[PDB]
Amino acid sequence: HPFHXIH
Amino acid sequence: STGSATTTPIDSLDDAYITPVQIGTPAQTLNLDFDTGSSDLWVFSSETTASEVXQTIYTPSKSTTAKLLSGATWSISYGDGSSSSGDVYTDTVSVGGLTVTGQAVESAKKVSSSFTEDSTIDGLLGLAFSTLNTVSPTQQKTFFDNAKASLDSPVFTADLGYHAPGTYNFGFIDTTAYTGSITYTAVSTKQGFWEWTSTGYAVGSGTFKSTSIDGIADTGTTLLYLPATVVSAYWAQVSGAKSSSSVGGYVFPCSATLPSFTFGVGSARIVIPGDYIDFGPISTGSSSCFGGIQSSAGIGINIFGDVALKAAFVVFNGATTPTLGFASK
Repeated sequence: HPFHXIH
Repeated sequence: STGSATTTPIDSLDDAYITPVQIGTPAQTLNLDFDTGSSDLWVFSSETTASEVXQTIYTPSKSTTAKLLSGATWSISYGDGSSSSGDVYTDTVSVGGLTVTGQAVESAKKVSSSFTEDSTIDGLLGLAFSTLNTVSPTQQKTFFDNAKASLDSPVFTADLGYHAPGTYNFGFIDTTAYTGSITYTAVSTKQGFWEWTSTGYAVGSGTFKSTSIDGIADTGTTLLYLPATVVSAYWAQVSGAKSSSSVGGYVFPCSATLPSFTFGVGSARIVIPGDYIDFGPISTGSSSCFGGIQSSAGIGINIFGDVALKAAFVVFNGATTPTLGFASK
C-alpha cells in the first residue's frame, strides 16, 4: 500500500 | 534545545511511519507523516468537511495560542495524485520535547479520498526546503526552518526501522544509533528537495558500477525508485521475477531469497538487505510478492524512499550549505 508524497 | 520522538510504521509493510506532534495550548497530540519530499504542515481539523473526515482532528478554537493567519491559504498535490487545501493558523508545535512558537499550522477544509481512508495519519510534517511551501501569498517556514535558531546543531536525523520503531532526532547526532562513520554528500536545493547524487550501485556480490544517480531522500515515499536499467539489472538476478502491468510493477515469488542492493554515497557504500526489498504479498495468501525497487521512469525523478532510508542512519544537515549524511547501522 505504497505512499508517494509535491507536484 | 533538542527534541527526540519515536516513529512508528502504520502497518506491517512499513507503508509509512507516523510521529506524534503536540499542537496548540493545551497539547493536542496528532500522528503525522514526516515527509521530506514536501514542505507543508497541514492537519485534519474541525474545519475539514465532515463527510471527508473518518482521524484525530485539530481544533484551533480549543487552543489559546492558535492565531489565524489572515488572508492566507494553501493547496497542494502529491505524486500519488492525493491533494488537500484549507487555511492557516499560527500555533505552538512541539516534537519530542522540542517546542516552536508561531509555527504555521495548515488547516484542511478538504482532503482527497486517499487521506480520508487513511485513518492512522492525521496530517503531514513537511521537512523539505521552505521554497516548496504552498501557502499564499507569503510562504511559511517548515518546523525545521523555525527551530534552527534554538537547536544545538542545525541537523535532524531519521533512524527508521524495518518492521519496527525508529526515531527522529532534532539538533543532535546520536553516535550510538549508527556504526562506523558518517559520509556526507552534496545537496542541490535547486528543486527545493533534498537532492543529492549517488556514486553508483551494485547487486548482491556483483561489481559496483560507477554511474551518477541524481535523486532525492523522501521519507514520505515508500519504495526505492531508480532508473530502469538499474532496476532490471537487479531483478535479472531474481529468477521468478517479472514486470507485472496489472499489479503495477515488479513481482517475484515470496519464497525467493532476494539479493542485497548497494548504492554508493561518496566512496561509501550503504547495503540494503535483500529482506527489505521483499516488500510484501500483493494480497494476503498470495505466493507472489511486490518488489521494493521499481522504475522511476513514471515519476520522472529518482527517489530513495524508506526501503533505502530505513537501511541507514541519515543526517539532514540544515546548515547554510546543506549536506546529507549517510551511515550504516
